[PDB]
Amino acid sequence: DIVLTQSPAIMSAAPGDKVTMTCSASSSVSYIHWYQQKSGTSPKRWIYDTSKLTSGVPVRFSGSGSGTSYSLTINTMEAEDAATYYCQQWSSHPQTFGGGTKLEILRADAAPTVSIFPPSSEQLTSGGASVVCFLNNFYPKDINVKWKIDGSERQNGVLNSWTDQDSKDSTYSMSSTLTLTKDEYERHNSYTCEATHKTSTSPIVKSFNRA
Amino acid sequence: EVRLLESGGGLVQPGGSLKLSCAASGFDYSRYWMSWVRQAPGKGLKWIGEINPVSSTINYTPSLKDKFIISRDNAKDTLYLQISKVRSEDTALYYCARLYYGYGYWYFDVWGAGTTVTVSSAKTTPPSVYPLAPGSAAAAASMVTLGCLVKGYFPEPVTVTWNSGSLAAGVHTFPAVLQAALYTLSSSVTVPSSSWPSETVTCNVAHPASSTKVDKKIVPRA
Amino acid sequence: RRRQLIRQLLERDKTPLAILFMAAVVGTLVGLAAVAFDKGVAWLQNQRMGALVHTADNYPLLLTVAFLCSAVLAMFGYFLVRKYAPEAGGSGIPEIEGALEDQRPVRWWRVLPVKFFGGLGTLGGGMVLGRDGPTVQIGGNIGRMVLDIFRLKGDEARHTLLATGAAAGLAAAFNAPLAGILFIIEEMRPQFRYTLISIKAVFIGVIMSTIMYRIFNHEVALIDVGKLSDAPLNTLWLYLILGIIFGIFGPIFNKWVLGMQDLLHRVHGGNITKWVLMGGAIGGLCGLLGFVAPATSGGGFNLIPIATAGNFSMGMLVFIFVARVITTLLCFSSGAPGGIFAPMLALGTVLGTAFGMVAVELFPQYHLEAGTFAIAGMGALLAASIRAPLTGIILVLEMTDNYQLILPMIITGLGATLLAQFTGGKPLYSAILARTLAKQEAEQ
Ligand SMILES: [Br-]
Ligand SMILES: [Br-]
Repeated sequence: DIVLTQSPAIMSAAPGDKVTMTCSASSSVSYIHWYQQKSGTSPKRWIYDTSKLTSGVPVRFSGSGSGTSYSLTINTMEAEDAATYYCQQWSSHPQTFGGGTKLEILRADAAPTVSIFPPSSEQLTSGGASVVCFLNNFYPKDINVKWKIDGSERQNGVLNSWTDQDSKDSTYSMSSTLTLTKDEYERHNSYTCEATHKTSTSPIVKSFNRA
Repeated sequence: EVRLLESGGGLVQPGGSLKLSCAASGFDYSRYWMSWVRQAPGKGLKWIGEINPVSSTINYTPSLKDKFIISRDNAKDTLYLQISKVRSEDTALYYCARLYYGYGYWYFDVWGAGTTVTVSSAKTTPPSVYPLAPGSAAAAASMVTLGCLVKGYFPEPVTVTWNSGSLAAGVHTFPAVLQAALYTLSSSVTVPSSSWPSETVTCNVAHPASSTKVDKKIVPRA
Repeated sequence: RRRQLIRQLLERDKTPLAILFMAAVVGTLVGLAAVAFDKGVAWLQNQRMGALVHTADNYPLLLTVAFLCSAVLAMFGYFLVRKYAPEAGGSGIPEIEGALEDQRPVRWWRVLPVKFFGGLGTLGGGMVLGRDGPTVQIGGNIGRMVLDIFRLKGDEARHTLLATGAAAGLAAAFNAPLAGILFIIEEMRPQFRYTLISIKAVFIGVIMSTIMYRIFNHEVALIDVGKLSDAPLNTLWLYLILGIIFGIFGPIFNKWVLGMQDLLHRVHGGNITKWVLMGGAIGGLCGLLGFVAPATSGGGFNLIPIATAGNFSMGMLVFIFVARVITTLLCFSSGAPGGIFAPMLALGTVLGTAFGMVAVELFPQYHLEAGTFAIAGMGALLAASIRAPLTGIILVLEMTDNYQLILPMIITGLGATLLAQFTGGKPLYSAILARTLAKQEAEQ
């Protein structure tokens, strides 16, 4: 069947600004449809028959193209335009969707507000020790985190988790959790957590010592 | 309004079976074709099948014999999808959709919220809920960042709200990460220096898959 | 010719009250005539069913009383036509048209009985023939009858009452008032010169005819096919393809009926006894096929909702089409009293359903229902064989009430009528009036 491959897989762009994604098909295709999915909501039919808006869809949107190549475009982008845009065909059977194109707001850079947390008394009685580090509200999303245990580096039992871009400040957050057994945790004293960004050459260390 | 509401999704053992249901409200459910489209986690939209109002011609994507069974009950205003011999490939968000057309090249008109089908041999497990107060030698700044750790539950998902959702600003719940057939995530709140421990910041976790509602209070340490 | 026209435009539509009132009674009688003719045809078909039950064990005797019951009723209809009224054979629309050209007589004292009772025989035995012919001819003659009885004078009244008769006549055969008026305007009026047929009056006739039919027939529709789906623009080209198929088949079928009239005339030479004996073999075949495979016999109104619903296999639809083309020629080319209109709908429906079936399987991206292609092809043989496409369209429109299909119906019809023209075909009713008007001279 008919493979659709949307082009700028992820992309950003500032508000009030022209955006353009692409659908591209192995065989020939007539009249393509475009749906907008926001994180947590049903897909919405956005644009149908190569070119046709829907009721409510703001007129900054537009579609065009032919044959084996179409495209969606936003003359002046807004904030509410950040979503994934799925193209889909049925000119041929069976119908097919593309991969998606994620549109994220571009903004000013921002540096992480780093927070480190010692295992609670509750988690310790049950026998585990997880040390949580919160790197909060930053841009862009590329970041690196490093753990030091008595100031020596640690690469095991570490697991990280980024958010999707924020609604409000359109920043990022990210959490890194080092999990050990209560025994190994009591063998050391200084747990340190180091974030390497692009906003600086010198990481934001946060640590604590059990004393 | 016009509403498509689907249920049935849950946890299922591999090689088992589930029957998703889609409930229609706001329009004549006949005269419309219906369709199922699923979306594997972090992937594209995938077409299952379609079915015409008189149940007289059902089409399914190139996928096996009795794998899918689309059917509909025009009396009940409800659409059905039965998946048999469930693999891990079938772990996905299943969307119910009503079809239409324009120039005659057809499209997916109005979609519903979705239901989630998890296919693992792992067993339902409740979450342990741990507070993340800042270290006793804290750098008590203009704003303080609290948290709770929701460790080791299955399956997805948990809800995490703070002070019953009144502290809606400045919160991030992080994606759960799956490890050794268990899930773990943490939430971060930020409140002004003056708010805590003056008032009470509480963390409310709900994991319904195991009948867990718990509030955990964040008290300062030492 | 300015000042003439200035006065003519001023004197426009003022039909004489006398003609308006006489069209009113003409419609009422044609109404009662067609109602009674309808109840009659049904009653013999019922008796014929109840006879096959009193003999439902001895399967050969079953096939015999099925043959002989329709043979007897058939012959009775042939005889009643040869003996007392030869121009009431076949459809009879050719004669009422001739009568409008003033080239054939309206012998009403003879035809009313010959057609009415003759048709009851051929229709009631379950021969493949329509109520159209009978009610159309019967209705026109009923108009002459009141013309003569009330001795109204002029070409207006003679052509009008003759027209308003045959319109109210076709109306009451299909609970189809608009189709009736359109039948006169597009097909039956004198086609090569102006006419004084007052349309406002043909209208009063069709109203009264239709009210009589509603008094005896309401709550039940001739064809209930439900509301089908719509037609996407990108599908229209498939309906034009269907029309082109009808356009080449249309005249091919016209040719067969003419030659089949010849080949059957060789059978009896003109001899009233060979002929009546032949119709008993035809009618007996039909009352027999009507037991052992009903879709190949009967008027055809019965299998229309079944074919539209996609309830036949593709094989069955091919079988039926051949067989019904066969038994349609055998019945109509023999000259037995009764129309061809109704059975051409079934041939059309059956063809479209077969086409819609193949159209469904080639184009799932189109989301076809075979039923829409039946509804388009239903009025299609009417277009490619009798070349009154506007009448077939409003006819099928009135009977199936799927107005959302108006474009593929119009489009398949224009397709059938154009390819029938361009492949050298002739309007069937006009090519019958010819060889009739030409033998009614070749004897000299
Ligand atoms: Br004739
Ligand atoms: Br009939």
